[PDB]
Amino acid sequence: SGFRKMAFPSGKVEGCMVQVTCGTTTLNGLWLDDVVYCPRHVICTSEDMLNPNYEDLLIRKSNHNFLVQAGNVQLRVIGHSMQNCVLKLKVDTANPKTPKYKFVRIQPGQTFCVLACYNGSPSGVYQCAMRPNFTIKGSFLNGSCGSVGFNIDYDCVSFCYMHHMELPTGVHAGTDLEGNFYGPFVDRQTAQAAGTDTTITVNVLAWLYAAVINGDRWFLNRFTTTLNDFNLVAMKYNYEPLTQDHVDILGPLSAQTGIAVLDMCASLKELLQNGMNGRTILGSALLEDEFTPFDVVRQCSGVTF
Amino acid sequence: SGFRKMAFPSGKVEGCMVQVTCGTTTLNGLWLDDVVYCPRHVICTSEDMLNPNYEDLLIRKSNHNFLVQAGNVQLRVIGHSMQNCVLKLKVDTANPKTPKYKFVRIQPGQTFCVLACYNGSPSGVYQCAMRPNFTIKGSFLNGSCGSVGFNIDYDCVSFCYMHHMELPTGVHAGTDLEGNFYGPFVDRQTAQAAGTDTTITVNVLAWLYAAVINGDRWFLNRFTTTLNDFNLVAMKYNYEPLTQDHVDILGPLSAQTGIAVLDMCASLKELLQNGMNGRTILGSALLEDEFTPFDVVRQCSGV
Ligand SMILES: *[C@@](O)(CO)[C@H](C[C@@H]1CCNC1=O)NC(=O)[C@@H](CC(C)C)NC(=O)c1cc2c(OC)cccc2[nH]1
Ligand SMILES: *[C@@](O)(CO)[C@H](C[C@@H]1CCNC1=O)NC(=O)[C@H](CC(C)C)NC(=O)c1cc2c(OC)cccc2[nH]1
Repeated sequence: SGFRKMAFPSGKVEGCMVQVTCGTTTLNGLWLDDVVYCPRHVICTSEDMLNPNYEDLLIRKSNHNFLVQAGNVQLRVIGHSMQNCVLKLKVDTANPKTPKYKFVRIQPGQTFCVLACYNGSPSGVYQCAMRPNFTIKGSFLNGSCGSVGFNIDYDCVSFCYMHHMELPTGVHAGTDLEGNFYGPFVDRQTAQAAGTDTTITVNVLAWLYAAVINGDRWFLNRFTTTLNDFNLVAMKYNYEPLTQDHVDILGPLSAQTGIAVLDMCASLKELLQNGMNGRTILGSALLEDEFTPFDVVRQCSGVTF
Repeated sequence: SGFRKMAFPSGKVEGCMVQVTCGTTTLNGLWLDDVVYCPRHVICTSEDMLNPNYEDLLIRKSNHNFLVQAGNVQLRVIGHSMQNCVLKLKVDTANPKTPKYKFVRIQPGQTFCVLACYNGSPSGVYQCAMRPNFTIKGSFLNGSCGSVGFNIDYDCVSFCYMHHMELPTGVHAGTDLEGNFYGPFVDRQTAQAAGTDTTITVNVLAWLYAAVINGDRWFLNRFTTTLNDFNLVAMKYNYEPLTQDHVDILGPLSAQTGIAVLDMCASLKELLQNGMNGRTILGSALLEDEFTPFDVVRQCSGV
């Protein structure tokens, strides 16, 4: 038993982190087979970052301008290209530690593990959630750009995030492994503000199911509700609306506990309208929204990879 | 900026996780060099676990009784010894993925990272703290015995915990890599209780410093307190006393924020007596104590 913020093992992603340096600008890159993926602003200097033209700056660069380093071993760049805000560099060596992988664009609320890297050297690992406003409440310092977020399924590593920005409010923003930003942010040295955040309803419900599984079920009521009526009420409390995919992934926890998705919704809808009246769930009076139904299943069922 | 429960990368440890099987009992083992470490209750049957005479049960075992599997390969046990509750299995092959490692006994309040494994396969990683009562609030299911906790310094892995037991309260207990249990627990199949837990004060103060570094300052105040007067209130609320060493370890965080330790203590004392109202610190409604000054300094340096 026990419920904690659990991250996937990072062994597979560690062997793919490399250091990409252009001039004096250095960040982390992802070495998959014979291609290294990294943020494109590495070709930028301190001043160009203010207002850059990446297409203009890239034409002035050649393969020999890029320094790719695995440890202290250089990987000669034999080709370069730009896809959105991500830069792709072909190297002369196929990563012998390349795992079965895939590129995926996660959804708001979905969780992933972040491998904090600095100078191509992994330093820490932690789990985080893609907030409804397309930001992540992570932990990043200078030199963390290029750090990737991932999910481990079976033996495939599904890369879904590459770090780029830290907003003024302390949150962070990035793109997928195809250079496409999450949210309306841009890779420029500018103070950008994200939209108002909301509570991830699907995750709060998965937390409730985690409680019901652990004998804590006082919050269950004899009420039910429609998916539409619940979503309209949930928005009045800063709770993200539920989707078809949300109801589906809540199935396993629904069958295991025997409580229908729409029954738990009415139970959560009551917790929002009347409060908690003291008391707590899983020992905490604060509703947690950064545990997906999978995180509840994986951690309560010991799923390995 | 930002603060998050961060664990060390588990790559160097994943290459050492194997599966040990004896009869109908299976658990995880740690393969370092030509040796494999695992809990000794793997040699026990469902009946022996109730009251195991491990010395007796061990001598009645042979090398071929232990099935050590490393992925799709089986390791040949050419020897077996016992060091307290840890069973040392010698094999014919040396683990090439064996990193530079050391065996250390963690202290209460210190933190380490746990690599949860089931059947010799890593399932997840998280950071946890050795509670003052020598338990840990981890996440372990059946087949988790053999999982190890560790800290990494440069490229040297410091092993300090091997999982064994889940108390009836839902907490977890285990031993260091020398087989010595943390706390007054024994590896028998009995319901065991731990001593009354206390809060790691120095970790709470460090976590408050992390909150201030990240823009949270509502709990601060103008008052200041003496070390003794703070400890009097801390002990009253079941908080570990703050030592002059603890004050020194907090120095770097006090300089970065400009808030003196005894000034932070005044805030904590007020939080203990008045509560947190409906407010939160770093997204939490409870005073966190599973972050050491080092863990805070690592994430908040330069911010
Ligand atoms: C990468 O290391 C760049 O390689 C960092 C990541 C941040 C450093 C501290 N913590 C981080 O998460 N990214 C940057 O330094 C750039 C990214 C651009 C060039 C794509 N800048 C910012 O993140 C940035 C810029 C501003 C700003 O404009 C001056 C105002 C407020 C915040 C801010 N953040
Ligand atoms: C190992 O996986 C066994 O190989 C297992 C892991 C824990 C149980 C589920 N979660 C865990 O973290 N450990 C045990 O089952 C140990 C075995 C001992 C060391 C031989 N025992 C317990 O966890 C245990 C026994 C009892 C008990 O008695 C009977 C009464 C109440 C709780 C309890 N836990």
